[PDB]
Amino acid sequence: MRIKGGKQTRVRRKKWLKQASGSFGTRHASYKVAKQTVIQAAKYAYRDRRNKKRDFRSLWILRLNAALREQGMTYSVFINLLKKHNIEINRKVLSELAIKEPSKFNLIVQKVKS
Amino acid sequence: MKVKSAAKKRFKLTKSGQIKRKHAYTSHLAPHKTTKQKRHLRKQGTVSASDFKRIGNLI
Amino acid sequence: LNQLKSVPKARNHKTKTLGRGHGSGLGKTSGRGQKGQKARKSGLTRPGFEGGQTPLYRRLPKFGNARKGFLKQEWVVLNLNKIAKLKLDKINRASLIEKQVISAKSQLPIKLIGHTKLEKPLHFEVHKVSKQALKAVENANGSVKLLE
Amino acid sequence: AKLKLIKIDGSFETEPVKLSPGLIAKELKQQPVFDAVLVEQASWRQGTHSILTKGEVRGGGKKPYKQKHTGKARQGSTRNPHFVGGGIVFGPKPNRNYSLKLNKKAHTAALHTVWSEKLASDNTHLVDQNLFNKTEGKTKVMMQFLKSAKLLDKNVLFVVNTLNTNLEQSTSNIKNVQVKHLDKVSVRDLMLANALLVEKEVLKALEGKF
RNA sequence: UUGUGGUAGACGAGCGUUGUAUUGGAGUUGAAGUCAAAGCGUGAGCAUUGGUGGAUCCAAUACAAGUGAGAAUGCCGGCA
RNA sequence: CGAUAGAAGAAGCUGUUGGAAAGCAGCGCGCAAAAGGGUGAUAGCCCCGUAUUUGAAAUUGUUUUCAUACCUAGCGAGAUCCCUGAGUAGCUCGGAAAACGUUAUUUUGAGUGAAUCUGCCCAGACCAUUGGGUAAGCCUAAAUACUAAUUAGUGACCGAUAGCGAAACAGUACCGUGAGGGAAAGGUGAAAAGAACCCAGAGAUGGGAGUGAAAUAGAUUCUGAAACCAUAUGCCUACAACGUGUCAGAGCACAUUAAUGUGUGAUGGCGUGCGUUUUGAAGUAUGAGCCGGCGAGUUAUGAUAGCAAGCGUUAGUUAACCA
Ligand SMILES: [Mg+2]
Ligand SMILES: [Mg+2]
Ligand SMILES: [Mg+2]
Ligand SMILES: [Mg+2]
Repeated sequence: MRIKGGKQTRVRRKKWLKQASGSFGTRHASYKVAKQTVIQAAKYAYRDRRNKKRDFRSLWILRLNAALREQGMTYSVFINLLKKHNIEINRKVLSELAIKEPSKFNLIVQKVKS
Repeated sequence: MKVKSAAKKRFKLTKSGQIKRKHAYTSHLAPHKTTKQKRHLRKQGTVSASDFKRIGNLI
Repeated sequence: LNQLKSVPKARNHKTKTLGRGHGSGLGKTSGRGQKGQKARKSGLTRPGFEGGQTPLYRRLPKFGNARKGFLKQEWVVLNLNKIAKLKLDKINRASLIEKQVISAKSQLPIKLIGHTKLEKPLHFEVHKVSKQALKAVENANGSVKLLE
Repeated sequence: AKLKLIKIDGSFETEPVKLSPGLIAKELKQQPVFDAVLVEQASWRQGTHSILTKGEVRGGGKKPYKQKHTGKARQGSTRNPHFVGGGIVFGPKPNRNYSLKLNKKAHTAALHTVWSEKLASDNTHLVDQNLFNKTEGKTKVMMQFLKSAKLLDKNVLFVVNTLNTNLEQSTSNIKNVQVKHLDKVSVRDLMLANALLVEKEVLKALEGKF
């Protein structure tokens, strides 16, 4: 018994090529390059799915530092004024968003002054 | 699978494995060895379990 | 039993296909290692081989075959530890052919052997009887005739 | 059991026939059945396939290119497995044995259990020699017997001891059905039946064979 | 509750392909194959609709293998 | 009794989709024939066959019967009668066949060389006893090996990169002084109804017409992917350092296998490919120009181990072979 099987190979390569669309040049045409680029893209996806929560926290810190620097104290002093006194688990983003709807944030920053 | 001829003439096989063999150093030079060594080597002995695999499939 | 659905209990085991990729394991190297003599086609040198070092069989002395060129004369043997389970009296070839232990086309001599006590008397007609086997058979108030 | 005789009309007889209990076993074997059906599905294989290896192909032992200095592959011979001239490296050969073995006593166990399950399955109508006759060489009467006895879409198997000739003259043009002497029924040929007609005689034989 | 990185390498469970067997069944009211699509799966992989095409084919359980390709300065054809 | 041409050889209509129905559906029917091939699509009943029953002037095969030659037949008695395979068997020198690397047995290139039923040879050097057989002359069917060939047929064998090297005018064309080496490629449609005629053009050809179910079936002729080359809606790009993607994210344009949707993606953060072999390679180490196809742990016969099954304590189990 002889088995040729050109169906399965083409279907597999078609899936790999379909994965990489919107790629420059031949990367979406030739399969040999498409597989390399899909592998590399998924590596980058795995690394960035961690780097982005590494970075968004930093952005929230930055936009909280800026808001507090216009009241007379720094972010590195505000965190004490949440943990030790008036123990609060308000998150590190929402205290950021509260500036985009301000004058409810000022209530926070003057509440810890007690 | 033919039995190795130069083996079946040196390893008699007893009941329940335990390949049997004679001892070396008994054919040539009497004086260089001692009496204790000679009468310890006359008595035949088993094969170390390390070589048991190499020999069992060799028979 | 419905050939349209015929099933066993368990016999279909992991077939190690050696060269069909990595996901199954056993892939490009195929279990042959990396780049040795065994890796190449037809590795696995001569069965008894220590690579130049004089092998165990060559190192050891040879057993002597005293009765050279002959064959040991076989015996048909009647042990007493089992012959009790066989139900028969007047043991001989003429009945051992019937009880199928011996064969009719066998001109072979008969030996008796074994220490185990036996209850009922049996009359043996055999070619050799042990000392204590004969003793055991006679303590059962049987007899043994030693054919010549 | 209540094995009962059928007439040619399709209407049953009124006097069923009891059975010796040695035929019907209390213990069933389901592994030897499977082994028997495989060993009979094998042994039905001619195995006449063949293919040419590296050497049998009319081919060139001349080396196509010199080993070095010409920048191309090494490529010793024209008819190699990876060339398109084609030396199929392993391929199928005409010597494969394709044969399996099953201990005779295991086969008797399998036949005994398959008879036990098939012969208590409300289709094994017992038949007599009479309607083996009274059906001429014509098959129309046999088709009427099948239709009246509601056995059209089944695959009914006739088992006979004396191998009557009026019967097998019929049912030969029928692709569904088939008649066999007792010594020619196999485990596959029997557990495929899905409906069978045993003649009253062979029981005496069958009980002897276990 | 304790764990779950991993080459060589040991072990386990599995998908797919081609065909045979019996069992069901779809098909000129358009079968496989082929492209396209904004689906479903833990993966091998699997469906749905439409255009083309113009006759075979799909699922369930076993069985048998020329059974699974990105690399061999690989072979053949085509094309840059 | 066959082989070589052959003869007879049962059974169906109606409706729907339909280009054509033999499908699908309704009601029947025949069978020693529901093997197969064709017929506008898948037919048991349209045809050709098949099962079955049959038949040869001529040539040929196997067997049998009757006659016919040639060959072939048996049990005893007498007696120092004669015969019973000569450069032969042995022995020696060099070698070999035989399972044996030279050894009884067997053969022999050179040399020598006997005996005659109270005999000769043999039973692994050799002698005696016992026992077996009579060389040195010829002939011999059957079982056995093989199939390029003739006929019938089969395939869990290939299906145009396969399978014979070869599906066709293949051992051709072609290479070589010569021996020799040695390819590739098939499919309109059911049927040519092979595309009259018209326009452009020198013409091939093309565009309408025409036949046809379809001419995106048109002679480039089944299907018709990919690499590859051109055209086009939508979005972006001409101060920008780039293994070319990813995570965020605007604006823009659309609208789906209805989904926290789709295509592009100004701009931020981040980012030195894949196999191989190596202590370690982004590698200034090597392989791959790209796409498609082909292509690499099988098989026979045995050994051991694990798992499952049958059978079991005078157990278990067949091989060859025969049906
Ligand atoms: Mg390597
Ligand atoms: Mg002797
Ligand atoms: Mg790889
Ligand atoms: Mg270089």
